[PDB]
Amino acid sequence: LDVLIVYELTPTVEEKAKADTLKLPPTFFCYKNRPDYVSEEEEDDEDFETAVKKLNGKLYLDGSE
Amino acid sequence: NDHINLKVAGQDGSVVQFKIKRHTPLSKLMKAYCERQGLSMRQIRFRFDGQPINETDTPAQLEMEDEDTIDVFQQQTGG
Amino acid sequence: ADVSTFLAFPSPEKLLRLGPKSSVLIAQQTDTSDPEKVVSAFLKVSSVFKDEATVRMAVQDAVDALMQKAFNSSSFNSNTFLTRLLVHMGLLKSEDKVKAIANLYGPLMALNHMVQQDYFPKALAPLLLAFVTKPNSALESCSFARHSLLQTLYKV
Amino acid sequence: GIALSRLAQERKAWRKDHPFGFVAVPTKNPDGTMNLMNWECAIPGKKGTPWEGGLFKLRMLFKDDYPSSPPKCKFEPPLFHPNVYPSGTVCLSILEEDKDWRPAITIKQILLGIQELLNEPNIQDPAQAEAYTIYCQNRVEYEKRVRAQAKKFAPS
Repeated sequence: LDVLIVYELTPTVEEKAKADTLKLPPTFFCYKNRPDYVSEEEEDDEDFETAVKKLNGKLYLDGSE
Repeated sequence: NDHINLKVAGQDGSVVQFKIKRHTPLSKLMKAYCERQGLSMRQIRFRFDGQPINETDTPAQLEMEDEDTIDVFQQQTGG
Repeated sequence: ADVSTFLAFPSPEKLLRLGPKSSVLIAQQTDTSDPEKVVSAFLKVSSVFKDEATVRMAVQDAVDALMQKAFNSSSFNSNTFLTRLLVHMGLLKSEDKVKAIANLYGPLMALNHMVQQDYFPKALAPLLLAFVTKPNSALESCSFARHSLLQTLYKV
Repeated sequence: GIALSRLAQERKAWRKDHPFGFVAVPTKNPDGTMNLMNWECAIPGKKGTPWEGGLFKLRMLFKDDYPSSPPKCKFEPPLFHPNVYPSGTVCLSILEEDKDWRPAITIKQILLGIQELLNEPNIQDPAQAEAYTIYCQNRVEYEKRVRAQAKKFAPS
């Protein structure tokens, strides 16, 4: 009555099993459950300096995103 | 003494939502969060509005609201 | 040689028994382009210090010989030397494991002399000031050595 | 036996979800595959601190024991900061297997932690003399130096 847990973000059995195997937090793979998520194809060819260029010098959010 | 939903958002991505009485001190919720997550209250710290929260503090006393999120931080020190 | 045994097992007696040429002899025998190897030598000479004058002046002269050859070398980095010194005196943590030396008296008294010298870069002074003023057991162990060096350092 | 397998998942995850302003990219093996044990990283200074505007390159090096053991993290080039060794190695309790490291701590948290460390030194135990000295001598001069360094590593 004093304090109660109504909700926790929880993965499926499968996601938690994968996290547990790698010793990652339970909620690690929950990004795959995002509506954006593309079940993406792409291999990683992208180097460090490109990733840096891709920032365009903008290091912080302005709230306009 | 009516109820608010407070979310506790951990650095590891977890979120634990508590239903808590507005006049209840947060030391209760902190303890329950540590018990749930398996940490010690000295091994981490709690923050709302970017300000560190006392055990003493009350949600109304801190002017909280529904779905207002509390942030947890892992303690660390340089060396 | 004669030096190689004194360095390998320093004693105040072996320092004199090198003869009056000992300052140059030790300074010659060390790599003066290597800050760490200079630190190793400096502490070994330091370790045999007594305030009895013929041991005192002999340590001071070996230090002056070692340091002046080191501080005029272009391949010698002064800041890296001081860093490794603080590491070996256990006043500063390091990535590598280092032998803790129990008594800091000699190194302190040596430093006290060497800081007065003209070959000593005045730039390294406040770095020293910061780590001698900083709480340490072995620095508290010789409080008088520590205090004397501090008052020399304020004068710089 | 989970190191490469986990690192691969962390890199996948990072591409979808990672903190704004931060970069984590595994280097390349000679055969063109990703080397998951060696990542080049970039940490932005915290906004509203003297660190603001800097993007600081960090190398993160793993081993087979990951995540039983944390990576070693090395700022390239080395940074002016009380807890960064002259080598660039960052010294932080969560990066120490014996103190605050837990295997559940991810690369994200490591990067967010190194960030937190930037504006919150522990000066009781400095990893370097130079930044300890300035911080303790004159704090305003310390921040001045930090602002300058941030500007130098500001991007483009």
